[PDB]
Amino acid sequence: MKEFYLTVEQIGDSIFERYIDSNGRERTREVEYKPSLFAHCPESQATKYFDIYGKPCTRKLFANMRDASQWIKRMEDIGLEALGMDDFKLAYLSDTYNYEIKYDHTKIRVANFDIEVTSPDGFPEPSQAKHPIDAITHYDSIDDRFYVFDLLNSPYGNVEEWSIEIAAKLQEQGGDEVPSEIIDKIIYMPFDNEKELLMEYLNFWQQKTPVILTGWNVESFAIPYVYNRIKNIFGESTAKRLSPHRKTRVKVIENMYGSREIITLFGISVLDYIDLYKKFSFTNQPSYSLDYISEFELNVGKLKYDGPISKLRESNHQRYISYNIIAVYRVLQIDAKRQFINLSLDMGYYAKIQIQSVFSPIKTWDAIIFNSLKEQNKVIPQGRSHPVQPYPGAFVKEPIPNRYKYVMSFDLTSLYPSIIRQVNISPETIAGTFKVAPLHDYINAVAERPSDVYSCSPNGMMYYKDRDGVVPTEITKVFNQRKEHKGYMLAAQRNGEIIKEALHNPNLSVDEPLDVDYRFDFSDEIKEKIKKLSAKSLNEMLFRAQRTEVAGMTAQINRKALINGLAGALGNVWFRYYDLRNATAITTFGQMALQWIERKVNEYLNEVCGTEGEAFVLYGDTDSIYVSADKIIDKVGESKFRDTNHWVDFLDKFARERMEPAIDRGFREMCEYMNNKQHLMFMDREAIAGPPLGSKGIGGFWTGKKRYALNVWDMEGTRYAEPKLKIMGLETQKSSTPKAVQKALKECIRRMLQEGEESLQEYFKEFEKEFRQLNYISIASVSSANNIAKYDVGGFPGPKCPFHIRGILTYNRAIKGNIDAPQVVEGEKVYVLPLREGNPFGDKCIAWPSGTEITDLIKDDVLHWMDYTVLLEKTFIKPLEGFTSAAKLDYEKKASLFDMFAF
DNA sequence: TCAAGTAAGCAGTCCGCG
DNA sequence: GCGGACTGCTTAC
Ligand SMILES: O=c1ccn([C@H]2C[C@H](O)[C@@H](COP(=O)(O)NP(=O)(O)OP(=O)(O)O)O2)c(=O)[nH]1
Ligand SMILES: [Mg+2]
Repeated sequence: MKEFYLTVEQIGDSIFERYIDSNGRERTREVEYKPSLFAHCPESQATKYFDIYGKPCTRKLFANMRDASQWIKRMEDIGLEALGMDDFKLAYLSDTYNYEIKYDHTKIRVANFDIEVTSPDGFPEPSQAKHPIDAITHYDSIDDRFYVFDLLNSPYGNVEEWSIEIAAKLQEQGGDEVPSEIIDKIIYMPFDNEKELLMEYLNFWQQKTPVILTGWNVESFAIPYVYNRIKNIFGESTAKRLSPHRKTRVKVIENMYGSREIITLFGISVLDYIDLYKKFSFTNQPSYSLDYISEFELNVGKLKYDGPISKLRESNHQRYISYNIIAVYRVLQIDAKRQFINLSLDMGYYAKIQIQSVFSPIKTWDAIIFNSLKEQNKVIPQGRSHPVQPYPGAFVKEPIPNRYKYVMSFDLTSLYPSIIRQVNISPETIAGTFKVAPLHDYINAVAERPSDVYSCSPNGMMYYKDRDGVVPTEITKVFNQRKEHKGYMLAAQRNGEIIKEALHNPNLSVDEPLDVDYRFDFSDEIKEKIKKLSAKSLNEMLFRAQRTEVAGMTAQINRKALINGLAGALGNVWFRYYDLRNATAITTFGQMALQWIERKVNEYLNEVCGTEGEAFVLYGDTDSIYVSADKIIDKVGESKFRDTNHWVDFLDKFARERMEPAIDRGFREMCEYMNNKQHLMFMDREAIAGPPLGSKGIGGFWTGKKRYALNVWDMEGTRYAEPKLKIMGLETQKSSTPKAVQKALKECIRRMLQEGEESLQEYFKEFEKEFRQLNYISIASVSSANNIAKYDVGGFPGPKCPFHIRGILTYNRAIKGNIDAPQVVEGEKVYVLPLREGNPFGDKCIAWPSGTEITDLIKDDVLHWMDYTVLLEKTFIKPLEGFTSAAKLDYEKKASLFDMFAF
């Protein structure tokens, strides 16, 4: 096999690399790497190295990396550009792995761990590490074993050994219900004291040194706690054994309103799963506790236990350890589903960066572009300092608030990357400028043609057409990967609907799920076999199809995020290729494209309908248009359709055979108008939406920009067994909206779109009557909480104090002096409830840490004083009033009337 | 919330609006 | 009480 790196670091004048050799073995080496950098030189000087603008460069080879860094400094002193890759380890990787890396994940040691620390005086701060570590569970991917380190003797209590027998039993049997599939994979090690525990953990770490290190909050808690605890007990040299190169650094991470410390372990790649999740999941969660996320992702129940965690070890050490084990397994289960580790490895090895650099789109693209240019003996420019400047973005059309019965949407394929490719936007392809007219003039095709030589954007930029720029070339490669995975995702989605249909008529039999590849549309043979399967087998197949879809989603959406990130990086001052000319060339072209095609679609439909000056495009945002299809349906007459699926087929055919060819013609003309390099504006049908045939449903509505709902029957070729609500921006979609309120508002919307006004009125009446019975957590609002201190004046709200912050201050006064009460954490999220006048808390609201039950110290009083009236008005009625007013209907029945008497 | 971008909505404070 | 100037937070894209 070809070799591949595991980790790389620069330590002084040495590169330290861990790698897998040609025989599949892990090895480590220290290389006295001599870096090269470049300076411009005279033409009369024969060279093979040229900068991206074709200017000749001389290569300077340095005796060592320190000399190279010093030369860069002196070049700044002189006032001359120092060209080349200044991050020497990336240059090292480029030289050492000068080929497309094929990695073998089975050879990479991925460690997943979690620790427990009993603390009787509040949250145990990792920077102090003053309490014993009393449990560590460490899963190793190569061994496929959970290694459990259990402290039996501590100043906070001496306990008996954990029992694997009781751990396996059902909770109804008094057990901990540790999943049976991992019971045989646990290796349990009890310790008589903490020094022995930690010395053994370090010896173990030396034998099985993680390459990828993950877990939940490991970067902010577990890692620094272990490091600092060992440092406190044994000293610095021992703690540094956590690094394979015995090198660590305290890293200060700054944010707008403060900073925190982490520990960098040279030679390890830490990928904290909470951060992988936040980056790759495309969720915004009301809480990021492992229990909350596990429930959301896996539908597992939260780990139950009596009393506070600070007393759990002494009261129930059995459960304490079992829950530490389960915590590690939960992260493994989330990854089995989401596959974020796989994704990180793919991206990291593709770019040739430290794996943890996947968190930085700028570092990722810097490396991809550097490797691409290096292959042509080209030399990258030096990064420069730029002042931050705002610049313009996408166009969003103002919709007329209203119901919209039949709607068809269209959207451009990966817009910004396609614009980069079409126009040929790149640092080195800038050809010049042209005198710009008002955007309106280009949209209406009355401005004079920008250029008859170069490819243009309506921001005034021109680009070469003789050769692709490095940005277009490299963005295309990642786009093509994204396209492949999106294909698998959609097939799995379509396959899912096939199974859902079959689940309506399952066979009464005992059988097994079919062995199929869900990434490809089911063949006729498979479909025939599916109709003869039991419900048990069908549901298992559905689960597998959905997991396949999720894997496809992870792979496709995050590759799209990467290429969108390149477009955005052009507008970030820290990017080597930062250039507002290029950033704005993309966004401005996007604004034109959207409004150009709005005009073309309107013109086309006015022609087909024999109307004039009517607006068929009701809305658009960035790269999508929404088209009213009422008139199209009406030309046939709703009476001629057999069922809902019949008119859906009709619209699907109309979009593909009539509208899309017209759309293509429009964009081809725009391409010629801008003299672009390649036509890549590909816009096809996305959604088909409308009410169920014969119903009083309204189909859809808009309240304003970025706020709408549609009853969708077909989404990009996936025909749904049951209609699916597409709701964007509305309160149902916001993590700040109470859980039970999201549910209720969604049902109100469903009834509006599918059933009509009377159905909505019936549901509203019921919810209003019963909502006071809802669990307090399900009706609490949620908010991030920043700058708590700023608004704290003697424990009371200062001027302009935000409502959620006021709630936190109320909470803080209520638990004052209690060292065991949960503390609100600056920057994290809280639940918020309004309080009735005259309450003992002394203010109109209270807030506590999100994802948790409010402390028993005050719970009863909070429950007693909750202001249900205010809660309902703010979170439910106000938003519903917005939906219904926009849709021109009433959630409460109006005077009959027509009572007229009895009945 | 360390880590590519902009557009734009709603809640809430403060306070004018004769 | 509504709504502009402002902050804070959250979406869509
Ligand atoms: O996080 C984002 C999202 C979108 N955008 C821009 C770029 C993107 O091309 C455009 C449209 O975004 P979408 O992801 O909604 N769709 P896109 O057209 O990029 O891909 P596709 O439609 O093929 O899924 O908005 C960003 O810059 N950052
Ligand atoms: Mg698109």
